[PDB]
Amino acid sequence: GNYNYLYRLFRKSNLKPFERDISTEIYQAGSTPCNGVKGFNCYFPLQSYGFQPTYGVGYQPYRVVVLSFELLHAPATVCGPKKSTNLVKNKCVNFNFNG
Amino acid sequence: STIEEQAKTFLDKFNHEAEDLFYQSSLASWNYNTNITEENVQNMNNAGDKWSAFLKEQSTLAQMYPLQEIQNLTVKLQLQALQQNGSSVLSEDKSKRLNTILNTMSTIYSTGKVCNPDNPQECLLLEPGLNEIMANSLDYNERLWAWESWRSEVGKQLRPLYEEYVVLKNEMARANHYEDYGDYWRGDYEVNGVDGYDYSRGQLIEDVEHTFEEIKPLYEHLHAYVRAKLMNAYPSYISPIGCLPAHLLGDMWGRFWTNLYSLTVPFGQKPNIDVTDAMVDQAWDAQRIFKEAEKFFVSVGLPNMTQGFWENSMLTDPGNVQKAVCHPTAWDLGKGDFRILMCTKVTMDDFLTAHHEMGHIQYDMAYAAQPFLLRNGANEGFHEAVGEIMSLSAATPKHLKSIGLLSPDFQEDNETEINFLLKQALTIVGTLPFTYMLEKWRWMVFKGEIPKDQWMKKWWEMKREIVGVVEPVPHDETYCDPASLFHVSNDYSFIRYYTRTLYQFQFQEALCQAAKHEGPLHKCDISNSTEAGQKLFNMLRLGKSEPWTLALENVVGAKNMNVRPLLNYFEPLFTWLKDQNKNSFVGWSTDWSPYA
Ligand SMILES: *[C@@H]1O[C@H](CO)[C@@H](O)[C@H](O)[C@H]1NC(C)=O
Ligand SMILES: *[C@@H]1O[C@H](CO)[C@@H](O)[C@H](O)[C@H]1NC(C)=O
Ligand SMILES: *[C@@H]1O[C@H](CO)[C@@H](O)[C@H](O)[C@H]1NC(C)=O
Ligand SMILES: *[C@@H]1O[C@H](CO)[C@@H](O)[C@H](O)[C@H]1NC(C)=O
Ligand SMILES: *[C@@H]1O[C@H](CO)[C@@H](O)[C@H](O)[C@H]1NC(C)=O
Ligand SMILES: *[C@@H]1O[C@H](CO)[C@@H](O)[C@H](O)[C@H]1NC(C)=O
Repeated sequence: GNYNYLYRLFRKSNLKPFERDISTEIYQAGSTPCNGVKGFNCYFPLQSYGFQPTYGVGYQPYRVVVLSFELLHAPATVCGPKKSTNLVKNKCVNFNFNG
Repeated sequence: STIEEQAKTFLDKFNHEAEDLFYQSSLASWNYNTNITEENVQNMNNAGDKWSAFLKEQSTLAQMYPLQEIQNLTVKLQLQALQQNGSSVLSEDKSKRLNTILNTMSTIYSTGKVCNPDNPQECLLLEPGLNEIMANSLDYNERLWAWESWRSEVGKQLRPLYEEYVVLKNEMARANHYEDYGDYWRGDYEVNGVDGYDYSRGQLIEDVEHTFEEIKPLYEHLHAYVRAKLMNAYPSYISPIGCLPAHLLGDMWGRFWTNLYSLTVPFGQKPNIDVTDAMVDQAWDAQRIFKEAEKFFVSVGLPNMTQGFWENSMLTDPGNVQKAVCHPTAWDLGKGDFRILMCTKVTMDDFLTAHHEMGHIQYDMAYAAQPFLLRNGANEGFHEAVGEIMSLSAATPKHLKSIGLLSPDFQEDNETEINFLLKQALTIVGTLPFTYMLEKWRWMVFKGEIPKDQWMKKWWEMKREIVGVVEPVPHDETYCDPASLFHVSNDYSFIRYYTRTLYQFQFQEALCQAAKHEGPLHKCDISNSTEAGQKLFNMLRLGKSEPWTLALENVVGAKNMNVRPLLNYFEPLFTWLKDQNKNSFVGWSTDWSPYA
């Protein structure tokens, strides 16, 4: 069982987009103060996923990479590669050199 | 903030950690069952102790949330399931005594070895040493010797243990605000809080009597026919007017009558529907058996098995070097892990058992979306009933012809249907009065209607009245004759087989009406019917989230268990038995006329 991967199970409010919460403060589900001890009505936010090889496909670990593409008023410089059609000389051709 | 949201978060944390711990415990039990080794026993015991301690701590923490401030029915159901004390309400000395009594009954039943006096150099255990003798012998005094000697040893060991057991279980049940332990067992069918669909603990006994009063003529005719055939087999022992001798029923206790099919066959000259030789000729592996079962379940519209099922299940006996339990068991280990542990042979019985256990697997897969503590059947009857309907559908000659296992020129006349229905009645109908009599006797023992000095005088009186089976010789109060059976000696409910038997034919009528089958009910096959699978899966997906009355409304359209589908299933056999019992006398006499 691999207990190195965790997830935040509780919080008072929902997250904003692209927010990271790495706080390890005890969740208060009740009126009584937790006072740092995981007693009655006070639980720990991060819970592990006990990843075992014999799990179902809906419980197996999946690595997720999310690529976020934004355009800002600065000049865009991370450009996808363009191709290079084999240069032909001594003929009337339509040339496109660097725009 | 509110109590309900606090309970919901507590249930969420409970669920999350419970699923993982139940997985660890179930995986340890799996590793014990596929590999009987002492370190696997130690790992199983450690995981079970952790699971029980975790259930104790969550039961201790769940009670602090009062029930009446929660309005959501599913949350209230999970909190009701969690807040049960169990044995924790009892004192530590009496709880330890009860656990010790249960463990020593388990050791007495498992390691009970009985053989003939004056020949003690080797002895035979119950499985398979005594089972084969009870199922295959034709000698009166040998079966009488085995029956009386095993009830002598087991009853004289277990009688003070059972006398302590009833008192401790009644003390635990009255400490849990129940009338008796029988009320605790009947509380599984208790539905409270739903308008119209409420079911009471006291309504269960009345419904069982009401259904058994309609069971009784069919069982009387079957008993008369079996009595006449056993009179033909044994000339002088059986009386025309009296009950059947106890040791002649084909099994150790009378649980099933399916070992009397050779003696009581109507038309021996006609062939059987045995397909074993056809699979041997076509070399059908157990993998092919499970793939044909998967083809059956995808034909009705249910989901197919996962890759982890095929990777992680043991569908063949491993060998001599590695020991495993031979009993077929479907395991829902948790987290989408579904396995079958069966030592599958090339027989019809193993093929039907494969369909039955894959029906168990389909039932477990259907409620995987539910929360962890609601991942069960709506009652104890549905879980077995959804496997028994697959055992019904797979056994049909239409299914065997469809998959190619039976010859296309096999003649389906009325005589083969009559003897097949008689075999199914000996398996299915014959266990019903024994089950009802055993559960009613245990309910009267727990309720205190029967004093301890009068347990057996009433019990045989019940068996003559209900089962129509007479004792060979009278037994005094030094015997403990019920507790020689596995379920009663190891603290298991027994009404699940009665409810399973009635729900089986109710589900069969509902799915055959869904599949638009136009013939007899026993000729019906639920393959190729998407709508029958959808009607099944609507109930299957609920799990324990909904009441069993509402689930039965979802399947059959009735709010209560019904006896008419069983009588409709055996109606050709019922007419045939009524024709065959014209000269003979239906019914029995409680007097000592055969033997005492
Ligand atoms: C069963 O246990 C034995 C004992 O160590 C072990 O050698 C064997 O590999 C186990 N079987 C499997 C399938 O792991
Ligand atoms: C009860 O709680 C479940 C989640 O646990 C929720 O999906 C369902 O809608 C709730 N029912 C009611 C009536 O609030
Ligand atoms: C469980 O037992 C405790 C006392 O040991 C009791 O207060 C509690 O009410 C019991 N639970 C239920 C559901 O009755
Ligand atoms: C189950 O069915 C799906 C869809 O037909 C298929 O993709 C999948 O491979 C099947 N599973 C197995 C184990 O064959
Ligand atoms: C089967 O049908 C034939 C003709 O319909 C009849 O003569 C025979 O008695 C029937 N047998 C049984 C067991 O019903
Ligand atoms: C049910 O479907 C399977 C798969 O298409 C097919 O082989 C079988 O013949 C069908 N059953 C009938 C009775 O046609």
